[PDB]
Amino acid sequence: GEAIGYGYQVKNAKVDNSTGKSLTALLQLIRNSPVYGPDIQFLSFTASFEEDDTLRIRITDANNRRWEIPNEVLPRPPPPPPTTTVLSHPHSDLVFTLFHTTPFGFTIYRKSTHDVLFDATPIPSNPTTFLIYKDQYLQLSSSLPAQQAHLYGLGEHTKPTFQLAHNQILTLWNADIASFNRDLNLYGSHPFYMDVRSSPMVGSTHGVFLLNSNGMDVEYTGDRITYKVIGGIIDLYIFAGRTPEMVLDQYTKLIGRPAPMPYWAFGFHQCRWGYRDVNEIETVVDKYAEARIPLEVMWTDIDYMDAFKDFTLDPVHFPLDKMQQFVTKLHRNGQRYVPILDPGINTNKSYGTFIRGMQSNVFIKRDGNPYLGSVWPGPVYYPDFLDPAARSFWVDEIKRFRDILPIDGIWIDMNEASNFITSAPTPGSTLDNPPYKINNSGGRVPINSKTIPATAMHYGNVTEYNAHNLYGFLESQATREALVRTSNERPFLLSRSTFAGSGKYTAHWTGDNAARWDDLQYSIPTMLNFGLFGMPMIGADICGFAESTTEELCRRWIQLGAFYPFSRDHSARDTTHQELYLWESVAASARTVLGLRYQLLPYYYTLMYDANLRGIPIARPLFFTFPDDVATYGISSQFLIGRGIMVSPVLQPGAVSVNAYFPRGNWFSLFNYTSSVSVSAGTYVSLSAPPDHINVHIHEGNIVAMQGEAMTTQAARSTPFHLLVVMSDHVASTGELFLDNGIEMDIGGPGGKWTLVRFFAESGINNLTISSEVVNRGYAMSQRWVMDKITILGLKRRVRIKGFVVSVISDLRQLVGQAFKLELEFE
Ligand SMILES: C[C@H]1O[C@H](O[C@H]2[C@H](O)[C@@H](O)[C@@H](O[C@H]3[C@H](O)[C@@H](O)[C@@H](O[C@H]4[C@H](O)[C@@H](O)[C@@H](O)O[C@@H]4CO)O[C@@H]3CO)O[C@@H]2CO)[C@H](O)[C@@H](O)[C@@H]1N[C@H]1C=C(CO)[C@@H](O)[C@H](O)[C@H]1O
Ligand SMILES: *[C@@H]1O[C@H](CO)[C@@H](O[C@@H]2O[C@H](CO)[C@@H](O)[C@H](O)[C@H]2NC(C)=O)[C@H](O[C@@H]2O[C@@H](C)[C@@H](O)[C@@H](O)[C@@H]2O)[C@H]1NC(C)=O
Ligand SMILES: *[C@@H]1O[C@H](CO)[C@@H](O[C@@H]2O[C@H](CO)[C@@H](O)[C@H](O)[C@H]2NC(C)=O)[C@H](O[C@@H]2O[C@@H](C)[C@@H](O)[C@@H](O)[C@@H]2O)[C@H]1NC(C)=O
Repeated sequence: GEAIGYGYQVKNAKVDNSTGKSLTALLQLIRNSPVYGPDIQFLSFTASFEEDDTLRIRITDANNRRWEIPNEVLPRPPPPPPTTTVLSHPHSDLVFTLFHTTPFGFTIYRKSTHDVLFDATPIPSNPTTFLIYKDQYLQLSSSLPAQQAHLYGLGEHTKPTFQLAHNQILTLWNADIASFNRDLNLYGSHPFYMDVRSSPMVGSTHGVFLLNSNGMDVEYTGDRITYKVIGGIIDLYIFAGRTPEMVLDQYTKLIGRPAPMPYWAFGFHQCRWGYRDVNEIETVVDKYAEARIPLEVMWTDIDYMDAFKDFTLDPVHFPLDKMQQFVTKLHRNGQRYVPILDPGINTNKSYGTFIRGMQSNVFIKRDGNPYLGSVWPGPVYYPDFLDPAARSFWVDEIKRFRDILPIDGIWIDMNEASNFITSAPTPGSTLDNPPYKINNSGGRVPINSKTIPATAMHYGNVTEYNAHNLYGFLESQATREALVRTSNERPFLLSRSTFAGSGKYTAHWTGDNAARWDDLQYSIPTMLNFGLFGMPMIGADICGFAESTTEELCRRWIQLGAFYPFSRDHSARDTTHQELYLWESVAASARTVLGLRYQLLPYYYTLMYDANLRGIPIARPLFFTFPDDVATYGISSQFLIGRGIMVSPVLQPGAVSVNAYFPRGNWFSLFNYTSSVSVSAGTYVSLSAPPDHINVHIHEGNIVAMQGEAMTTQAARSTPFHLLVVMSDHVASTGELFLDNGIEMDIGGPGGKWTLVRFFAESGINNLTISSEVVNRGYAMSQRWVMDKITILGLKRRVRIKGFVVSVISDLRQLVGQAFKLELEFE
């Protein structure tokens, strides 16, 4: 009945000289244990500053290379070449200390406040606190200040709170498990957390990322967090912050900046599993138009395929000629089309894709032969997306399909990879039967369950055991590559399975949620989480994927979902239909809220630009704007779009009001500028929320450029700009507008076919000035964009050109590309 492990001692350690300081230590195992398998006797330990704001701690086997995420998959700077050894840099707020105890320890603290960020000092009689390092069990633990540390992240899991609750285990093992299930490991793995400290120095935030693709359990008990990882190495990154936005900037610098999205992807999307034929999807499109509900993109689920085979069309229900006609008509109406692809290729002798796949040997193998799964068409082989040959095959299959049927984007699903059967384990393999069982599906379920077995092999003799969590991520890279090679437009793809870095390639949606009030709320923490994960294009299936929706739930869901960065109504086939036009109350709400969303299109687009530039999420937690307000840390039912717009949805059946938190200051309803909330300090306010209404407020100190409502994003972009200026007594109001053609591949690139406008507004005693600065005037000028109206909120006196009131300045006819300074006088 042994102890789990006995820990390590420092045998030597030095800080290098004359270079960007790094520390190298050699660690020797104290004593062996049989628990969880063979202990690595010698460890190479390094701490180094890859940037002034980013500390990297890398623990490897001193005597053997171990699995690491390939640099080609996630490119990053290479590794560097009692008694304590201390590492610190003059311009870094991070200080690293190696404790030569028995067993050894290490900490990282803030120079500026002495707050301990990460504390891996062992409690010597408590092996659960030790660094343990076995071939299939790595243990790394940090103490935390229970009440000061507020943690977020470690996806993908459905949770009723955004801030991680104390006393839980979060399992990371990509699995086809429905997101309507709380707690369970879902489709993606993001071993990142944000840690917002309420003191010392309120709002002081850092990030912690373990760059490891193996299955893991992360145990969080409030005063401790422990990683239990079944392979690979410890490659840990600490991001200094100190604001939450800085942390995401630092994190996305490492894992990849969010891919831009095309302008059209912010329009409304409609999909259903079960659409019967071309006539039905044409009918859906028509009825959206007839209801005057904006619809941008029509999607087809696996119904369109011939017997669920990728790259085919059902000759009876979705014939090529009628589908070609249908897509052409979409395109003539300013609309777009996105079909689904699964990764498994049906083992069918008449099937061209299968033939070319076999000819190029593109499939993942087990025991020397292609691994046989079961998915929608039955038997399948899975392309090895780690194999360059398979990626070329994928590009080719997509090019062939695109040649016959125009598409505007791709939805990649089932890519955990999902398998409908579980294969028998390889006798004697500790990969198929690992010594430590992670909490797969909340029941310590074997990792091979409903996926590709761990003993399957990939390109370069890589085991599925090691590469499993990378599959969806790899398919996303290959698919974005295929789209970029077959069209010069900025591509759009949506992926189910993801890993840290996936945001550089793809949007994500929350997966198989349910038509439940619980899931309506769950969409908010998941939306916020994916922003932290560097995947700002996130949304949930509006009205619920699984189970039949109700009129009321669907009405409250479109109200909320109209503000997701990715807004799509999708549903399972064994449920009632849930297109937005089916109920009048839903249709009316849809027009109102999609109306406002569409007016906000230039704003969403600008946020998408900021996200690609800095990693800052489009939909962000309140504490991103108000990190000094501790009350916002625990909020899980409100969120911001950009800096100053707050969405506060009703999330309860039968409710006609919502208790919503308002940070200090003046907030104005975007649906009625006369309606406002003014609070001298942050507090809950019981907002009226009639059946047809959702609360959406803008804070003082912000300026938002809007365009008009329209049925398509193209038509919306042809309308005048109206500037909404919300004055603050305390600060000048500012805002930003990024403009390009909506589809440029290199957003904000040196070609300069874009413009960036900054808006400013400041009150004097007797006057008010509103002005803009323009980058690349000639370009914006060439696009004829006109700002015709400015609405001024936040003041108690009316204003004119040479309780709160609203002032509107009309008929300006101002070119957006020409900087202006507008001077106003108080009445
Ligand atoms: C459409 C959908 O179909 C598959 O998923 C189904 C699944 O086959 C159903 O059996 C059902 O599974 C639930 C199960 O009923 C529920 O009890 C729960 O099981 C828990 C269990 O409760 C708990 O005790 C513990 O044991 O863990 C279990 C889970 O591990 O949860 C199950 C699901 O995890 O519902 C799901 C979801 O409907 C298939 O696997 C899905 O991928 C598939 N969805 C895909 C397919 C599409 C068609 O192309 C798309 O339309 C869709 O967007 C895409 O996500
Ligand atoms: C190989 O491709 C065939 C042609 O697409 C598949 O047959 C088709 O399956 C449909 C059910 O999804 C069925 O409605 C079609 O009538 C049928 N077409 C023909 C020409 O037979 C075939 O699918 C298998 O066979 C059918 C009869 C069903 O039993 C499916 O469940 C089977 O998977 C494909 N073969 C395989 C092994 O997938
Ligand atoms: C926008 O919000 C305003 C603030 O609640 C509404 O004004 C209010 O209207 C009430 C009558 O419905 C009235 O008792 C309140 O005193 C009044 N409050 C203020 C500050 O004016 C406004 O409601 C009206 O809109 C239409 C329906 C007309 O009745 C106008 O006279 C009001 O401005 C809200 N606007 C809309 C369009 O709902």
